[PDB]
This record gives sequence, structure tokens and C-alpha cells, in this order.
Amino acid sequence: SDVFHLGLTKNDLQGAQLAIVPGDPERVEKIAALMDKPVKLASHREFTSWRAELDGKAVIVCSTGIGGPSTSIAVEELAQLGIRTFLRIGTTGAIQPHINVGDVLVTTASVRLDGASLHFAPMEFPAVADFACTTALVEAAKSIGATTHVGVTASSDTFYPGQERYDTYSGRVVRRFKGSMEEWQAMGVMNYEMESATLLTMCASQGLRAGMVAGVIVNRTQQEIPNAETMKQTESHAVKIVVEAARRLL
Amino acid sequence: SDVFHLGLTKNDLQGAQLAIVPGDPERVEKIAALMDKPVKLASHREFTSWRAELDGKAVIVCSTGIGGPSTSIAVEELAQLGIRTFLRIGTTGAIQPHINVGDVLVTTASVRLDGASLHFAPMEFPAVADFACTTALVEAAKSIGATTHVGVTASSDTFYPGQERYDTYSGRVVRRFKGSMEEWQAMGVMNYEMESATLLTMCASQGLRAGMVAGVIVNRTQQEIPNAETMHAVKIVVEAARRLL
Amino acid sequence: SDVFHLGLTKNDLQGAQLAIVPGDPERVEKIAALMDKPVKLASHREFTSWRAELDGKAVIVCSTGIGGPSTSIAVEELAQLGIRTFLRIGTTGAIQPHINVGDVLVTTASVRLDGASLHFAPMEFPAVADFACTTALVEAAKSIGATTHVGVTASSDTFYPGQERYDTYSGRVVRRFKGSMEEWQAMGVMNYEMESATLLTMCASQGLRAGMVAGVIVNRTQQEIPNAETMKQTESHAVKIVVEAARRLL
Amino acid sequence: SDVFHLGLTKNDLQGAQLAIVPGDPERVEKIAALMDKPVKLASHREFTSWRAELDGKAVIVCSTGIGGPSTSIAVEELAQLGIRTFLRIGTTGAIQPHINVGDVLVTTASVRLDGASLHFAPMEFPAVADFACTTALVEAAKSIGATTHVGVTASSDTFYPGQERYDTYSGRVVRRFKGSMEEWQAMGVMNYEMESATLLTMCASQGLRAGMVAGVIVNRTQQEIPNAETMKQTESHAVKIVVEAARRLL
Amino acid sequence: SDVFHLGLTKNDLQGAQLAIVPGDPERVEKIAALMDKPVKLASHREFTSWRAELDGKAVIVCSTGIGGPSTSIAVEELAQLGIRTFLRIGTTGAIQPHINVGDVLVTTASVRLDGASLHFAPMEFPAVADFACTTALVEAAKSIGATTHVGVTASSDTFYPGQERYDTYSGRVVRRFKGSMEEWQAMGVMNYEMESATLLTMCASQGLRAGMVAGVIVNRTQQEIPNAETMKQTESHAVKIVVEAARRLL
Amino acid sequence: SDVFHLGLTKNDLQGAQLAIVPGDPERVEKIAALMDKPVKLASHREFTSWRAELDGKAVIVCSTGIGGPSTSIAVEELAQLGIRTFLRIGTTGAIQPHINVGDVLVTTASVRLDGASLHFAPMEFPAVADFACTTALVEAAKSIGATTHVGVTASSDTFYPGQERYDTYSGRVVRRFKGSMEEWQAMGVMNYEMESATLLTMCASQGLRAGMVAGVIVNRTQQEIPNAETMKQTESHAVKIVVEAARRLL
Ligand SMILES: Cc1cn([C@H]2C[C@H](O)[C@@H](CO)O2)c(=O)[nH]c1=O
Ligand SMILES: Cc1cn([C@H]2C[C@H](O)[C@@H](CO)O2)c(=O)[nH]c1=O
Ligand SMILES: Cc1cn([C@H]2C[C@H](O)[C@@H](CO)O2)c(=O)[nH]c1=O
Ligand SMILES: Cc1cn([C@H]2C[C@H](O)[C@@H](CO)O2)c(=O)[nH]c1=O
Ligand SMILES: Cc1cn([C@H]2C[C@H](O)[C@@H](CO)O2)c(=O)[nH]c1=O
Ligand SMILES: [K+]
Repeated sequence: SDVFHLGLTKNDLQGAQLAIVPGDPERVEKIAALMDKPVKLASHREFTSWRAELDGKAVIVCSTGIGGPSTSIAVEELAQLGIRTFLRIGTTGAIQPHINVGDVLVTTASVRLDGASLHFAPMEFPAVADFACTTALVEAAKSIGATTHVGVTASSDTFYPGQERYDTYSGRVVRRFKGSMEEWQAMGVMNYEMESATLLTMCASQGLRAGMVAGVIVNRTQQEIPNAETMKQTESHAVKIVVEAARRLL
Repeated sequence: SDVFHLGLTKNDLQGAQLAIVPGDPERVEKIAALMDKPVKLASHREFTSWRAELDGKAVIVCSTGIGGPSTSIAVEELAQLGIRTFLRIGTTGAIQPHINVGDVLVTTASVRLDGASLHFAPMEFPAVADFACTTALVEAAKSIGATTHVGVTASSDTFYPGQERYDTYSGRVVRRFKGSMEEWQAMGVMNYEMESATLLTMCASQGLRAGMVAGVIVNRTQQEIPNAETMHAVKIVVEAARRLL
Repeated sequence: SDVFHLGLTKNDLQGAQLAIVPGDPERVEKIAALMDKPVKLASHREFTSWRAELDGKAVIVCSTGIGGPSTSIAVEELAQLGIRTFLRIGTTGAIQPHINVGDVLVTTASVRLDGASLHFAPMEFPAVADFACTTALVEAAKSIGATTHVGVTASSDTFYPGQERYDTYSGRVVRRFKGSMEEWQAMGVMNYEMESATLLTMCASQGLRAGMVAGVIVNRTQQEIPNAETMKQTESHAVKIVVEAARRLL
Repeated sequence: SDVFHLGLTKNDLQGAQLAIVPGDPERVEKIAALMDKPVKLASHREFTSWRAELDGKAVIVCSTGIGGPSTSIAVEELAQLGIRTFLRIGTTGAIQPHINVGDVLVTTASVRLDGASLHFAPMEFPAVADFACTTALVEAAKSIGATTHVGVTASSDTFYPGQERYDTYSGRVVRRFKGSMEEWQAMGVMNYEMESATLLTMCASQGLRAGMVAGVIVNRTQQEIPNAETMKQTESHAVKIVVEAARRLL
Repeated sequence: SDVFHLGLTKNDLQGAQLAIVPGDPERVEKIAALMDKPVKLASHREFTSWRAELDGKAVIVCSTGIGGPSTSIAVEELAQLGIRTFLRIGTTGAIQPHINVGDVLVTTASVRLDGASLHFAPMEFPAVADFACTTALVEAAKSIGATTHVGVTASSDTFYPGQERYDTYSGRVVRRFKGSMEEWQAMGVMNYEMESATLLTMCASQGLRAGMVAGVIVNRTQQEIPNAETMKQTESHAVKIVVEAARRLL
Repeated sequence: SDVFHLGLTKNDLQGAQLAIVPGDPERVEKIAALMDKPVKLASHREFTSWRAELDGKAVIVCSTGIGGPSTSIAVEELAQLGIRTFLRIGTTGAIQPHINVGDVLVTTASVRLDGASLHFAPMEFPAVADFACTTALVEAAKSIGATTHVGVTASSDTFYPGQERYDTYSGRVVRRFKGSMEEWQAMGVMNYEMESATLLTMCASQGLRAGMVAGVIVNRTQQEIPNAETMKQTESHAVKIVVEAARRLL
């Protein structure tokens, strides 16, 4: 290894310059099944990394974990290697009523409701995804025809207070997030995620490229529990897109 | 009138839902030079408007004037009229050596140095331009085929200090902005302009689509004066407007 | 020419170090009708300036336009030329009931609800009008029997959201300003304008003299926006008052 | 005893609509020694209240002590009594070498480097003295013949680090104030004081007239220290001014 | 001789390195009366410093007065003299219903509603008391047999607005502080005080030892207002605590 | 399941109300291996929970992961179970030269350079550890006889910028974190970790007991770098103190 947290070498890159970065470690493999010569690298703490070929060209897939902090570490060290491109592919809950459950969302920029973004750029700097990577997502959805909309995504640090989830121990929410739910709704914000803003701020301001795709588990306005575990084939429907987006980048 | 500042009416629009927004009152008619049938409707104060048609459909061009505040006035009222699309064209100051004079820059998002944006959405909210608009903009600059680069733009609320200019009467700059342009170098900001941050935040936070495009008459790193006053950005706009039209 | 936006040279001032700054360019020539030997200089963009003389000395009246940015440019640009004293005439709407239509308003300092002011000084540094500029206005407001109000005024970055006008496309006002005029009302703030705080800050922090005067055309609280144009000769009051005040500093 | 901290009532006021409010418990009597019918009232903690009259009308001289918080309670409780006009006399440290030792300073506005001001006004609201109270201070300093400088005075919440003195026992300065002092003088800040901003905003905030004047004690730049022990006649020189301004202000 | 404000020369403390710092100047001595060889040191402004012997070893008692600003100077000017431990005792306002009059409250760390603290360390930096100093406070309070609670205290910069006192001259509380007491109460905050946070912040950031113990004369949720002598009786009950607390730290 | 991320049930607790929560999933085993009846509970995502018994009482060791957001979720879910006591143990970086390699760190309060803590309490609120947990933790270190330090801890959202690390791709960090380590160097902060301020704030706000103990696995400041490869003795030596403290809070 050359690097502390990832535990990988420059030779482990395999010549690759691009990395796909999902949040769940056990879904890194799900991506690797759609690629050639799947080779594992390491799985420590939250971070699980994999090696595979796309069109036979080298590409790495590594797990970020939960939140900016965990994400901030991997994205940095992959770039240490280094990568020039990152792909997010996170699971999310939508806050817009007109959007249905199980839809795929491309994000242009992210609301900095996190604190991890401030480490790379001041609050004024927009958490915006790279145009090349952004285009790729819709262009990958162009082939599939997935439900997709254009809009902004909220990126909170906390699961419960930040997204305004009340069935909790405290049952309390600070003034900042008091009425935050519809605050983003009338703003046109599509969903609540936790990893985007950090990544996007980390990339745009460090001369790096990144895109953002998300699969809806549930609409926060709607009442019915997601149709699990049948609808999970649609989780691959976002997976098949993010994979396809890596072609057209070569 | 319907509104207190523009002086436009519902008839003036002709069901127009797209508006081009430059910064110069004197270049509004200059934009209609590639458009069809110009006719003037109201030219009050900073805002000069010329009704025209593109492909048989109503289009308007209205100057924002200089600054976020004045721009917000245009966009809001134009929208009240019934416009949801806004394409801004102007000139900027480049920060990158690979960018030359004569090259057009397109903005993905704005560094919100301004304060008018805060009236639409808090600092945490990003200042992004519409992807449908952005696609057209990039696919118009290549449709022209001029040297074009895409990235982030810093939108100051002031011309001199906010863009770190020391040639001024004082020659001093606040700490936040003292050496900030150098800080902006590594952040990867292409250009400086003064209207986007308010424009993009007010549109993204109201469910409105807006595009941003600009040419370069000066590079901040470049210590050179532009060739004299005859030496794309406008033709692109109409073409960019054509796509979503 | 020396500058860029105004496109003028110092010689055009003929040794003038005083400038009047309105928003409306068409008013500029109307203002210079109260001074003598008026000479037009240029109308590049908003920034319409004019050459006049009062009491033997040269006087300049240059337009800025709505918004601090516009103000900041001209006021900066007039300085290197260069004016050292700045008096602003404007058109405003008050939030206090006792202020009726046809009132002349003078401000001691301004609420920094803007962002342009922040480029000259932190949010702590007050945007205060210079005493020599303030007293002359008051001394002039009392003479011609004009209705005078002295105090603090709010300076919004935006016209519609900032001054709390809900009758707009969206029909919503952001949290920060949702209930903002409720506060200013009880603070004793006089009137709503857009250019005062910025001008004062850049002058008080750069060692310059700044005056501020405006005319009432509408009341925010009072149900009715008054009949569009009839009586606002009040501008004459507002312009007469600033003219007599301007003569003194010379 | 309506008040909790002052230990007083109107009954001791008595019938006064003006309050002179220095920041030194000891000096209160010496101020009242220039006032007709001087009557001691009470001395509790920071507060030291005397009753007297000037030109036939009642005047209140009560010490606020050191600090905004100490000032703030005094204002609330006096105005409860209540004063509409508050006049503070003080001693300050000059940061401008262009200002000479032994002069008098009249403050139009104060940089709110305190925390108490935030309790009465958002940071955007300026800390400005009323036009009437400020003009008489100007006139009085002329009327007595003291060298007058009028302007803006930085109002810190601490004596050592807030006014940029590395002579702290630790010998360090917080980042927010590191290099702040040389940052203020170029902006035109005349001196350093500690209580005006609190008085200025809340009075401007609460509905009341306020004036500020203070005696110069020492210069930050000038290496000449005030002579012991009666170079503090500068306060007495300024004391001539506070009463004379009060003599016109009622 | 030897510092500016206190006016104390260092031998006058007899090498003492710990100082009890109550806020009431004429209430300072009743604490110092329990220690052997009670000696007045001096009385400048609000500060009445006493020197005493604990275990026959020298200890100091100084007045802070009202507010962080005035408190900051004392602790600071006490620091050059060799004092590195400061134990603050005063009257506070509880906001939790379960805490009733006669109960003394020890504070571990404080909600910094102050301004003075910000001059030593950023808002990110906690206003926390020393562990060894804090154990002792309750370690003595229990010995006395006092009803004592342990937790967090909100520390305002103003008596009234910051503690959301409603019946005031204008009867208004600022937008920032509208309903803050309810926030702190639900957040688990014990009491209200004006001086700890600044004392806590500096000493924690200056590398000093700091303790906070206070007697409740009033609870805020409590519709009541402190009634002598139960309040005043409990003061000695708290004096005995902080005095006994002083012996351990010496 | 009842919760979402952990997938735990209150029966798996078996009436446990206390929890040791290190970030790493792998280590958790060893923490329970020194406890009695080591029972693995569930192992999903980054969150591996275990159930143990010490002193006859039910105890729990669950992994939180890296950074605030995940830490917020785990503590939230665990508290819903519900745990009421949280003993955080992790690795860290020494910023004080005197704090040597192999030293145990006890934290009273933490510097909030994180963003998740803003979601439970405004930045004014201190990220302070509960005294009961602290004392138990401190006295545990006392019982063992291991090098220990008591103090303040910094908590960044991000691993590299927030802790002043240069060797990254760009090699740059935002101005906010410029020489910020030197700030803490002088202010007296002890170490660098990524999780505490969330926990401390979360619990105190919530509010509930929590504790933090940690171990030196690096000193950036001292010339000495830590050895490879399992040299970080403290991690096992520090958990001995926390499991000792775990045995005491019951
Ligand atoms: C299910 C869900 C996940 N997330 C976040 C938690 C994880 O960090 C991230 C997984 O990519 O998505 C939310 O923010 N809200 C949600 O409703
Ligand atoms: C000359 C110049 C103008 N501008 C903008 C600011 C104004 O909006 C407008 C003035 O011509 O152009 C820049 O942003 N950078 C520059 O270098
Ligand atoms: C009429 C009116 C003007 N204004 C501002 C707009 C102008 O730019 C400013 C005068 O320069 O007054 C308000 O803020 N509110 C109003 O009601
Ligand atoms: C000597 C001096 C006093 N002061 C003020 C603070 C106090 O209010 C008073 C001295 O106690 O004068 C300053 O602000 N700066 C100074 O240099
Ligand atoms: C090496 C190192 C790790 N850590 C922490 C961060 C993570 O929580 C954990 C795993 O690296 O250790 C530090 O805080 N500072 C350091 O220098
Ligand atoms: K303008």
C-alpha cells in the first residue's frame, strides 16, 4: 500500500483513471458483475474497493460509506493514486409529490446541508457536479429511458434531524431545520441525500470530475412502504445506468 | 402599467416564455439583429426591451443592467409576465491561462459572492443553471464551433474589490477578498461576472430554467489590452434559445 | 478617458470633487436644470453624467441606477476622477404610517440588507452617512419648509423578496425575510431603498464623505400604491434640498 | 424598587427625560458638580446615580460601568423610568496618529464588535447616534474650544484581544481579530471604545435618542504616554462638552 | 502599579495563584470574611479585590461585576499576577422545572450567547470548565449537603433580551432570541447567567483552570421572582460551597 | 427490524442501556473478548453490534463508522433501543508535543469543526462530555496507571484538510483551516478525531450521558512518527480503560 485508509498501490490502479463510488460496500460487487475480470482489492472499515474492466479498460469501484467524512477520505486517496473521475450512485428518499417511488434522479448541484463541504470550499462555492459526468448520466438514461428529472439535491449530515425525521428518541428538531422539509419543496429540491455535496465541492474545487445518480426508495410525502424486496431490481436499474455512463467517457 | 419598473404588458409578450437577458441597454436591439421582426415595447430606465419572433414564436430580449439587484428586478417581473426561460449573455474576466481572448465561457454554477441570491435561497443552496439550458449552451457554442470551455464562475457583488482590483482609489481590499483571487485559482473558477449568482439562484429556487453564457474581453492573468474595438456570444444565444424554443 | 464604465476623463470635471448620484438617468438632466451651464458628458450604460457649475465651482451629477453594484461602480469611478464627496438623491417607499406621500427623507445610517457593502467592510462596520453631508441636508430640509424625517433606513439587495412583497410569481418569501419588515417596523426604521448602505460603506470605509436624501412616492403599509405620477414634484423638494445642501460643501 | 440592578426609581429622577451615562462609578459626582442642585441617589455595583438639573430642567447622571451588558441593563431600566435621551461620556484610546493626545472624540457610529448589540438588533442594523444628539456634541466641542474629531469608533467587547493587544498573558490573538487594528485605522476608525455600540443600536433599536462623546487618553501609534496624573483633565475638558451638549439638548 | 484596571501590585497577593471571582463588589468581602487574616487590597471601579489565607495559604477574592466584558479584564489582569484558577460564584436563573429555589447549579460548559468569548476562540470552540476544577465544585457542594445539579448553562450578554424577558420597555425580544428559552429547556440547559461562557472560554483557551458554581434565586419557568431571605440565606450556603471548593484546589 | 441501518432489536440488548461505540467494525470483537459472555449481535453496513455482560449487567459494543453522519445515525438508533450511555473509543492524532506516543486521551469537551452537530444544537451550545461518564473514565485511567491527559479535542468533518494535511492531489486547503492547527496548538487542544463533537453535542442536547476516551496512534507535531505495524499500543491499552469505565457507570 501507498495510502493509509484505502490500502492500495499505484499498481493496483491497473492504469485506471476513473472510479465508481457507491455508499454501500455490498453493492460494489453488484457493479462488478457487469464488468470484465472482476478482482477485489480490499474491504476495511466502511471502505471496500474492487477492480474490473470496462470495454476491457481499467476501472475501480470503491465504497464511500455513510456521509461526507467517510466519502471525503476515499475520494481524496483515489485521487492520490490517482483517479480524475468519480461516480456516486446513492440510495435516496424524494421529497417532491409529483415524483413516484422507484425513480432515478440526476443531480446538477447539491444543497450544502453538510459540514464536510466547508473543508474544501467556503459555503458560497456551489456543490456542483461536472458537466461531462452530468451529461453522461442522462445520456446513459437516454438509452434506458429511466424516469429522470432535472433538479437540485439536498445533502444533509444527519439522517433524522436534517431530513426532518421525527419518529426519534428526542422527537425534536433545531430551528435551522424547523420547516426545512417544505422549504426545499417549494424550492424545487427533489430529494435528501448525505454524500453528494461533499463530493461535488471536493471535485469542482480540486480540479476533479464527478456525477450524481440516485434511486428512489420512497417518497417522503407518500405513505406506503416501498415495495420491497421486489422493487430492488430497479436498484440495478440505476446500477445499469451508472455503469453505462462510464462508457462515453473513454 | 402592469408592473412599476419594466412598463411591459401582457400583449408585449405575445405569449413569449423565453427572454434573453444581456447587461447593456444598448445591445438589446443588437441581439435582435439575428432575430426576426424587431419591435420596441418599453425602454424605461435601465431596461430596454425589443419584441421579436424566433421560428414564428414570441421571444423577448430585456437588459438586466448592471448588478444582481437590478437583474433580479428584470427576471422577476419578466416572469410575472409569463416567462420561465432566461438566457444571460455578457462579457467576463478570465482566470485561466489556457483561456484566451475571443473564447466563450459557459457557467455550470456560480460562486455566490453576491447577497441578492440570499433573498431567494440561503447560502447553503447552490447556484446552478438548468441542464436543459446548459446542454443547449454547450451545444450552441459547438454548433458555432468556437473555442469553448465549461466550468464554474464567481459572481461578485462589486466590480473592483470583489474581483480583487488594486488599481482603485484606495488600493486596499478586505481580508476576505485579500488574496481571494489567488485562492480562486485552485478552485478552478474560469470567469468573473456580476449577474449570474442572483439569476441562477432565483431561477433554481422558483422552478425556473435559466442559462448562462459569456465571452472574454480580458484575462485577469493576462496583462494585455484587447485589439482595438472590432475584435459569437450573441449568435450562440439565439441558437441556444432556438433549441429550447 | 481614464475609466471604463463611465468612459470619462478628469478634465471633464474641470476640477470638480463633488458628485450627485441618482438612480434614474433621465432625472440627471432634470437635476442639472437646477444647476447652470449644464454640459452633457456621456451616456454609457446606466452611468449618465453631466457637467455643471454652482457658485463658480464645477459640479457633477452622475447616475448610478438601482442596486449597490451599479452604485459601487460609479461611486468608485467618480473617486479616482475624482470626487471626494457623494450625495445621493432617490425615490423610496417608507414602512412607517406617519410618513405620508410627498415626504423628504434623510438617513443617518443604513441597514446592510445588501451584499455589495460587504466588499468594503465586514458586517460589523456600520454604513453611516458623513456628518458634514448629513447636517447640510438637515439644514437644507428645514429651510424650504419641507417635511423632514431623520433616522435609520433599510437597504435591501432585492426589490420584491427583500422588502417583503409577497405578491410575486412564487408567492413565497425565504425564511430570513419571512417576517423581516415586522422587525424593522418596530425598530423605527424609516424607509425602503436599495442603494444607501452600499454607498455609505464604501465611503465611510475609504475615507469619503457621503450624503443621502430620497423622496416618498408610496407607503408600504398603506394599502394603496398612490396614483402613478402626478405630484411627485416632491422630487423638486428632494432635489432642491440636495442642491442647497450641495452648495455648502463645495 | 422597580429596577433590579440600578436600585432606584423615578422618584429620585425626578421628572427627568434625559440621562447622562458615563462608564465610571467614581466620576459621576464630578459631572454633577457642573449641574444645578446635585443630589446623590444610590451606588450599586456598576451603577452610580446622581440627581441634578441643567438650565432648569432635570438631568440624570448614572454610570453604566464597563461593558455592553452593564450598559444594556442601565438603558432598559433608565428608559423604563424613563429616559428618551442617553448621553455617554468616556475615555478612549486613539488609533489615528493624525489625532493628537488631549483631544475629544464624538462618535457618529460604532463597529459592533460587541455581543450585546445582537440582543437588540441583527448585525445588519447599524449602530448610529441620533442626528440631534450628535450635532450638539459637535457644537459643544466647538463651543468649549476642544479639538474635535467626529467619526466612527470601534466598539470591542474585550480590552486586550478585542482591541488587538498581544500583551495578553497568553500573548496571542484570535484569528478573527488578528490584524484587525491596522485594518480599522485605514478604514478611518478613530479610536477604541467598549460600550457605545450596545447603547447605539438598542437606542436606535428601541426607540430612543443617543449621543456619544469621549476623551482621548492614549494613542496606539504615538509612543508618548499621557502624563501622570492630571493629563486626565482631558476627561474634564470633555465633561465641559457633555453638559454643554445636554444644555442644548433639552 | 501594577496593572491598568485592578491597580494591584503583585506582592499584594502574597504569591496567591487562585482567585474566587463573584460579581457583586460589596458582596465580595462576605466571602473573604470566612478566611483567616481578611485584608482589603483595593477598590477601583467595580473591582474590590481582597487577599486572604486558606489553610494559611494565600488566596484572592475579586469582583467581576456584570457581563463578560467587565469580567474579561479582571481574569486577564489577574493572570499576570500568577493566578491560574478562577472560581466564579453568583446568582442564576434556572430554566428547568425540576430545579427549584435553594438548589445550587454547577456548570460544566456554557451555551455561548456572549460576545466576549469570541475574542479568545471561535464559535466552534467550547466554553468548558476544567475537569479537576469541576469535580471539586460539586465535590464541595455535596459535602455541604446542598441540592445540586450538573449540566449546561446558557450565558447571555444581556440581562433581559438574551434571557427572553418579556416585560420590557418596548416589550420585544429580537428575532434570534424569540423562543430560545424553550429551546434550551428542551435541550437540557440548567440555568441563565451572564459571565461564565467568557470566563470558561478564555481559561480553557488561555490554558487556565476555571470553575462555575451558582445559587438559584429564581427559576425562569418558575412564575416567581427571588424572595429574601431564602435567596440571600442560600447565598452563604453557596458561599460556603465555593469557599470549601477553594480549599481543595487551594 | 425496528431500526433501519443497524437492524437491531431491543431483545438483542437484553436490557443493556450502556454502549461502547468505536468506529471500526472489526475491532468490536476484541472489546467484547475482554468482557464476559461475548455475543455477536448483528453485522450490517458499517455497523456491527455486539452484546456482552460486565458486573452482571448487560453491556453493548456497536460500531459507528467514520465521521459524524454515521455516528449520528448509530447513536440515534442505539438510543431508540434504547441506550442512554455512550462510551466512545477511537484512535487520534496528537497535536501537543508533551502528549507522547502511547498516551490515553480523555476529552471533557470538543471543538466543533464538524457539521452534523449543528443539526442538534446551534454552534453556541458546547460539545461537552457528561461529567459522570468523564469522571468514571478519568478515574478508570487512574485505576490502571496509564499515561493520561485531560483536556479539549478537535473534531473535523474531513480527515485531511481539517487536520492540516498537505500532501493531497491539489495540496491545498481552504483558508478557514490555514494554520488552524497552530491555533489549537496555542489554545491548548489535545488531539484530532472525527466523531466526538457529534456524540457530545448529540447527547447533551438530547440529552443523555456520553463519554470519550481515545488513544495516541500518531503525533504529527513531534518529529517522531509512529511505528509500523500494530505498534499502536494504546488502542488496546485505552479500551482497557474504557471497559474499566464501562464497568463503573453501571
Ligand atoms: C434511505 C436513506 C438513505 N440516506 C443516505 C444514508 C447514506 O449515507 C446514503 C447512502 O448512499 O444515503 C438518506 O440520506 N436518506 C434516506 O432516506
Ligand atoms: C471589463 C470587465 C467587465 N465585467 C463585467 C462587469 C459588468 O457586469 C460589466 C461591465 O462592462 O462587465 C467583468 O466581469 N470583468 C471585466 O474585466
Ligand atoms: C418605490 C420604492 C423604491 N424602492 C427603492 C428602489 C430604488 O432603487 C430606490 C431608490 O433609489 O428605492 C424601494 O425599495 N421600495 C419602494 O417602494
Ligand atoms: C485606556 C482605555 C480605556 N478604554 C475604555 C474602556 C473602559 O470603558 C474605560 C476604562 O475602564 O475606558 C478603552 O476602550 N481603551 C483604552 O485604551
Ligand atoms: C491516522 C489518524 C486516524 N484518525 C482517526 C480518523 C478515523 O476516525 C480513524 C480511522 O482512521 O482514526 C485521526 O483522527 N487522526 C489520524 O491521524
Ligand atoms: K444597475
